Amino acid sequence: QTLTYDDIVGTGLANKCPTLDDTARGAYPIDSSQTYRIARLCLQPTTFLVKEEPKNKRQEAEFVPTKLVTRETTSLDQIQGELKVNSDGSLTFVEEDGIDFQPVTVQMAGGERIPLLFTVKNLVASTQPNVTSITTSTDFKGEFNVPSYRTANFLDPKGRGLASGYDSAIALPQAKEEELARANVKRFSLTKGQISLNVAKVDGRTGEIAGTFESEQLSDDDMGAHEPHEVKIQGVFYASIEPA
Amino acid sequence: GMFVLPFMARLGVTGSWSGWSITGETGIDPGFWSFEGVALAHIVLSGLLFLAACWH
Amino acid sequence: EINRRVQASLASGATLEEAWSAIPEKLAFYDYIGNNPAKGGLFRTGPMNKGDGIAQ
Amino acid sequence: AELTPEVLTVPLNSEGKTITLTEKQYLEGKRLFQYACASCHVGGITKTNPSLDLRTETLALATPPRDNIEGLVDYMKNPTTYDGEQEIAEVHPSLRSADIFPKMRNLTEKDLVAIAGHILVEPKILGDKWGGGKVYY
Amino acid sequence: QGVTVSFYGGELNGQTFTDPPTVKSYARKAIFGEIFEFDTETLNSDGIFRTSPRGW
Amino acid sequence: ELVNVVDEKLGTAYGEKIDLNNTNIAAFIQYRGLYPTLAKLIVKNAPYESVEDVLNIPGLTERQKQILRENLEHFTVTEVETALVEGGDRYNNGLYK
Ligand code: CLA
Ligand code: HEM
Ligand SMILES: CC1=C(/C=C/C(C)=C/C=C/C(C)=C/C=C/C=C(C)/C=C/C=C(C)/C=C/C2=C(C)CCCC2(C)C)C(C)(C)CCC1
Ligand SMILES: CC1=C(/C=C/C(C)=C/C=C/C(C)=C/C=C/C=C(C)/C=C/C=C(C)/C=C/C2=C(C)CCCC2(C)C)C(C)(C)CCC1
Ligand SMILES: CCCCCCCS[C@@H]1O[C@H](CO)[C@@H](O)[C@H](O)[C@H]1O
Ligand SMILES: CCCCCCCS[C@@H]1O[C@H](CO)[C@@H](O)[C@H](O)[C@H]1O
Ligand SMILES: CCCCCCCS[C@@H]1O[C@H](CO)[C@@H](O)[C@H](O)[C@H]1O
Ligand SMILES: CCCCCCCS[C@@H]1O[C@H](CO)[C@@H](O)[C@H](O)[C@H]1O
Repeated sequence: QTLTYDDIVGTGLANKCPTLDDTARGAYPIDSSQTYRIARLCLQPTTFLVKEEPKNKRQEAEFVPTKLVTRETTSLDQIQGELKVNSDGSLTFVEEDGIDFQPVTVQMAGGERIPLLFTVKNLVASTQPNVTSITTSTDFKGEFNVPSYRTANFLDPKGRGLASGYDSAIALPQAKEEELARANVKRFSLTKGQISLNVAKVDGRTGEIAGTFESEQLSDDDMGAHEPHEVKIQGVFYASIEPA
Repeated sequence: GMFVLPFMARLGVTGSWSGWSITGETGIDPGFWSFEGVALAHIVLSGLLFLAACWH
Repeated sequence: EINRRVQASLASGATLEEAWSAIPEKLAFYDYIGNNPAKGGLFRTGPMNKGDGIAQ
Repeated sequence: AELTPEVLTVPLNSEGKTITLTEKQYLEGKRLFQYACASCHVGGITKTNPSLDLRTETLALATPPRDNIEGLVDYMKNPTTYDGEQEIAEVHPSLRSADIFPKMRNLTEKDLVAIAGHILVEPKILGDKWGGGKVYY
Repeated sequence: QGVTVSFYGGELNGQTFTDPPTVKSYARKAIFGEIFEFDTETLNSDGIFRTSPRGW
Repeated sequence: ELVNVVDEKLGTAYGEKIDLNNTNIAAFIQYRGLYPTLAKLIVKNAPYESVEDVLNIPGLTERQKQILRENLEHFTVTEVETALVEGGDRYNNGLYK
């Protein structure tokens, strides 16, 4: 009747967001009096693209395909937060909590590995004005925080770190330190990402929405040791709306 | 300074198992007959010929 | 020996700058672990200058 | 060095009254501490919550103060969080929760005093090693 | 702890450093004893101690 | 240029007192009555423009308010440091005994 953990375990389904069937083309009424919230937000990436970095800036850099090497470990889920109604009828989702990040490594043609913290941490996303009902026309656009892929305790292979670790290349006791400044002095990245959620299906009765998303964010900079890359993530999403 | 790469490319071997092609494409699938597969085949051939030499 | 000389200079009325400036370069250089023969490695080849550098 | 009466003299209460433990009470304290407490509190640390240790200074700053026999005996009957705000008998071994922590079922008032005495005497012997963890091993 | 470093004698005679990374940098050198300036470029020195002819 | 922000933080009041905006929660154990109840509330309602603003946490009892007042001298505030507050590090900074 209804799937259990043991039906699902090891199939790959646990990394998939819930779907809605083709008859779910309704509209979910919004009431300016009542406060709303997203009870569950899920994001399932289906493609990862990395912007190439050519030697010459005269020709435009394109986003290219990558291969996922870290397996079915990529989806964000159990995300919740307030869904506010704004004076102009627009809606604002303010992300509070949930499984809102996954470390992800993709591999470019020729082998170069691109680790990233796929995330919507601190997401604040808004609709168009005058949304009396969320429909297959509604969309959310917003910005989120991308903190360092490694947190401050992380130690490099020579035991150097930010909130822990050596502060020099100890294997080279008398080397000049200037050339090694960037590797020796760890730095914690915090940058902005951008995301659009295109609502494609709505179940007006249950308060459930689904569609596609596209996000853009920087990859891992390995605590300031190298320049990050621009990543574009596409996939499907699911959300349940509730009165708060 | 590539010497044998052009000869592979001349007759249709243009891709790598690592996903690049010499025409600049990404995400292509060359099948077995990538630059690497060609290299592998020649190494195995070399070994088989070596053994055949011994017999003869 | 460095400390003995510095203390003697201070006792004789020199400033701290004058006391340390009276220490021969060569004596200070012996008081450095880079010149200790028990700091090398079996396959760390060549002159001591090749490690820490040519002292200036 | 010896385990003297002076070593075995510890604060009984918050007022300043002391009690002198016997060598037998010391032995019993160690035995009973091992029996009921050591699985988590070995060496004066706390395995399941390393933030809180059994150092006398830490106990003194607990609410209510636990750097004396009375405080410790009371803790073993009705354990609280460090600020005294919550009663934690349901997740910490005590006489009050002897039903769910069965090793507490056969601990007498005498036994509690012995354990309390162990906790107070041990740092007087081992110093910073008590509650120190692996750094001091 | 507001650690500072002042130099007496040598190149840095009379100078005081208060910048914590600078002070720390000098403290790292001080574990080796007296502090020297080295030419690390002429021999492409690698910063790793070698033994002397006494050791060899 | 390149600076370790955590080391620099040690040269501020963060290195001297409990910083209500940055310091890991286990530091509240140093003083009577602060841990775990008040410590949780303090971290949850951070950051604070001043130390006194800790008294504005909604729902405090009068005893709790008095404990806070008695401890203000042991508190400070500095700018939020991303490296100290990310990763849930205020609740568990990877240090045990
Ligand atoms: C007593 C012997 C001896 C000693 C103590 C020295 C000492 C020194 N030499 Mg001189 N030298 C020697 C003889 C020696 N030399 C000989 C015979 C030659 C002609 C080859 C040279 C030519 C020479 C040159 C060209 C240079 C030196 C240099 C140096 C300095 C650096 C040494 C170094 O890096 O070693 C490195 C030592 C090793 C890497 C260890 C060798 C270990 C071997 C390989 C072990 C072999 C294992 C064996 C195969 C196992 C067998 C197993 C089997 C039985 C089962 C040092 C002052 C350098 C210097 O600074 O010049 C100014 C330099 O450039 N030497
Ligand atoms: C009868 C034996 C025990 C005694 C006498 C004892 C004693 C104590 C004392 C005195 C404290 C407070 C420390 C302080 O204020 O600094 C404490 C805290 C604690 N103990 Fe025990 N303990 C015993 C058994 C155990 C066991 C078996 C466990 C593990 C299952 C345990 C886990 C803890 C934890 C997690 C805390 C911190 C509790 C909190 O504040 O939330 N204890 N214990
Ligand atoms: C150093 C160098 C280099 C290199 C080189 C090389 C890499 C080489 C090689 C080479 C080679 C690699 C060669 C070879 C060879 C060979 C041979 C010559 C052989 C043979 C043989 C034989 C004789 C056999 C026999 C037999 C057998 C085994 C079996 C049975 C039969 C018979 C009898 C037939 C270069 C120039 C870069 C530059 C500079 C430096
Ligand atoms: C069809 C085909 C192809 C091709 C192929 C080829 C080219 C092949 C070959 C081949 C070969 C090339 C083979 C072989 C061989 C051999 C052998 C089989 C052998 C052997 C041997 C032996 C058995 C010996 C022995 C001995 C020794 C070792 C020593 C001393 C003694 C004696 C004499 C006993 C390709 C891929 C293009 C593709 C499609 C399909
Ligand atoms: C005969 C065995 C051939 C060995 C196969 C090596 C893997 S293939 C190898 O992959 C690298 C990283 O992905 C690329 O940089 C490189 O261009 C490619 O040749
Ligand atoms: C000695 C190792 C043998 C490796 C065999 C791997 C074949 S791989 C196989 O090759 C076919 C024909 O080239 C392609 O059509 C197909 O895309 C590819 O997956
Ligand atoms: C003797 C061991 C040689 C193993 C041969 C494995 C290479 S097989 C090769 O793999 C590529 C991706 O990696 C595919 O694009 C291609 O279809 C397939 O033929
Ligand atoms: C504590 C009585 C309040 C009624 C709530 C249900 C019983 S709570 C009670 O808590 C005790 C620890 O104090 C345990 O001994 C006992 O096993 C547990 O069920």
